[PDB]
Amino acid sequence: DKGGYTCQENSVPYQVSLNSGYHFCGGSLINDQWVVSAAHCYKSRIQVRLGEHNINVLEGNEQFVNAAKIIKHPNFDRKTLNNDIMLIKLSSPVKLNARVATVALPSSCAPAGTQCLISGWGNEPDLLKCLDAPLLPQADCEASYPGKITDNMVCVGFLEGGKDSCQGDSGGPVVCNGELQGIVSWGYGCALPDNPGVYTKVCNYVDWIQDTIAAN
Amino acid sequence: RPDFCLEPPYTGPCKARIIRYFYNAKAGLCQTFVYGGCRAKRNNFKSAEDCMRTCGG
Ligand SMILES: [Ca+2]
Repeated sequence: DKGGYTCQENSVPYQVSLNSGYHFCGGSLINDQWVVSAAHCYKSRIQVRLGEHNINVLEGNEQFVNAAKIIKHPNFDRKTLNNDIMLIKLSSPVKLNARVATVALPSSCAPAGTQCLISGWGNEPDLLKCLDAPLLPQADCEASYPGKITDNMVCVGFLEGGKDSCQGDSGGPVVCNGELQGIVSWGYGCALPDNPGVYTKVCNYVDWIQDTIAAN
Repeated sequence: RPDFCLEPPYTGPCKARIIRYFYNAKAGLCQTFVYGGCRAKRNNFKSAEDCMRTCGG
């Protein structure tokens, strides 16, 4: 499978599950009223579930909130996946605690080699999974995906494969040194050699995110 | 029947987990598979009804 390990219960408090009858994508809580995810995770109706660990059991720490507004990046390309980022405004503020918390937006772009934490239920998803992986140099990313990588994408993982994010993880976070540096987006297969996961480079969208939240 | 009905289901490069229907030629019936969320192929339907109408033969 994924090649990761089960995260410690509620050790990733900013992680959310997007649900429209069942879990289909992940996301990250950036403030008590907004969630950031991937644009290809768009659906007209979305329920955000916070404080989750085992998505198949009512554990008692979860908060269920419906999305009030769903805003995709205006330049999202469904074919190339460039600008694969989306903002979701919750119907009401969530209650922040030890199991439901926000993750900071990047102060700058993390350099290649930076170790990060990728999380998601991408595994019959059940427990939240974790993976420690480094941001790869852009040249290696480009070499793995000839002519498919734009400057708004970054590869995270291993060129030998073995560990990677997979279906069910889209929209999820890639956090490095306490900042959200990436959003699970795509890849050819999962954990295959010479094909690490490709992620949306969040540091290129901080202003868009901040400006959008301010106007909505 | 259409040729795309005989092609295996295509998850795609995206990592979402969306349940879609595809015509299984070898079983003569529509079943479900995990669609990644992008670059879908034609043997991908939002319902069994649409899948059978199009690929039922
Ligand atoms: Ca639960």
